[PDB]
Amino acid sequence: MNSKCHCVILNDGNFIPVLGFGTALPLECPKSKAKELTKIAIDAGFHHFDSASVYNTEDHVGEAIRSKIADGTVRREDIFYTSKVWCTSLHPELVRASLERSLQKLQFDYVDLYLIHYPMALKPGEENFPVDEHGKLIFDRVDLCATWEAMEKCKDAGLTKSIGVSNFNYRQLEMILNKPGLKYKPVCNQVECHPYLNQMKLLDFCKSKDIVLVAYGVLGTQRYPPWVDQNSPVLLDEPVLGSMAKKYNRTPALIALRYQLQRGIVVLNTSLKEERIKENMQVFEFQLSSEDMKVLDGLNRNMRYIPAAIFKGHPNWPFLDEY
Ligand SMILES: NC(=O)c1ccc[n+]([C@@H]2O[C@H](COP(=O)([O-])OP(=O)(O)OC[C@H]3O[C@@H](n4cnc5c(N)ncnc54)[C@H](OP(=O)(O)O)[C@@H]3O)[C@@H](O)[C@H]2O)c1
Ligand SMILES: CC[C@H](c1ccc(O)cc1)[C@@H](CC)c1ccc(O)cc1
Repeated sequence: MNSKCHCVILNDGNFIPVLGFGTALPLECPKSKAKELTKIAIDAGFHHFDSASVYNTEDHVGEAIRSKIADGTVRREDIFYTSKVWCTSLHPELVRASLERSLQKLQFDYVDLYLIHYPMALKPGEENFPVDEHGKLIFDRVDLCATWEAMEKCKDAGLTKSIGVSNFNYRQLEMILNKPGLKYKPVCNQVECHPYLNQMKLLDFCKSKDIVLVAYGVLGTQRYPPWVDQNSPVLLDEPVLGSMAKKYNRTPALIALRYQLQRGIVVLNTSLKEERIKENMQVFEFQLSSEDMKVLDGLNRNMRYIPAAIFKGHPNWPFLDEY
């Protein structure tokens, strides 16, 4: 990666881009819609792309990236691609198999970043959401420190450049950091973060340990009806964001994106609309003042759009602890 990019530096020396395009879809979409969106996102100037085994969009995004290489738009070296091991493959002996399957889907030699998607394990098998006859998920038990050693060996094997974690709390990060024989710290903790749920304490902690916070739900989430209470307020309808957008001559979404960049957060975003995808690149164009930043800090109301309620009975459920 060209050190010239709008990047930050991870604690293992590698460059990220601070703005990433997410490749989880709305549930009505054909997975193949990810190819079209990725090509557009490239053309608009995105070079960091967030995915997961579980989105089922990896083959499609990889194909988009390969055509943009074929036709001279990008090089592999200038793309930052993220995948995530899902809850069904957290067992140490299952982690590397899952990475190698993703690499086969993508026709890639390596991913740039590989995350534990949740600190919670589920029953192994091809089905991602194994449930019982009452419609409840079948939990499993894992040693997360041993999952982590397997993540480490994936990095030593050159299958991923970097490793870290997602949807971990303070205590779960601490478990990894204090682990005997620890070879590599996690480079990041990927978590939900916006105006409404600003993660100040989790963020402060991550920085003290050289861990980059990567934010999803930056624009209030895609509101996936399985996962998002449809009575939650719509973030972008917040009157404070509309009035600030008017002040800066920019949009509510652009205000929410910029707020996070100035806090040292790496931001993800998804849109289905080409014009919104170009619009979001305008985040590098303006500065929010120190006092407007404080005004946005004031929106914090502990509104969690994605509490992963179906996992609520799990011993390792991350969202009970204060942070
Ligand atoms: N690690 C995890 O657990 C996790 C969980 C959820 C998501 N993610 C990742 O985060 C990515 C982002 O997804 P998200 O669900 O969190 O959504 P988000 O980025 O908060 O986006 C929410 C909504 O913003 C709208 N939007 C985008 N640009 C806009 C603009 N300029 N003006 C007005 N509206 C705009 C989009 O609607 P339109 O399509 O109609 O424009 C979209 O539905 C995913 O693709 C995925 O990579 C990770
Ligand atoms: C992120 C979007 C996704 C999801 C992913 C991770 C989560 O912690 C919650 C929800 C939902 C459920 C799989 C989804 C839908 C379509 C898609 O292509 C990807 C993810």
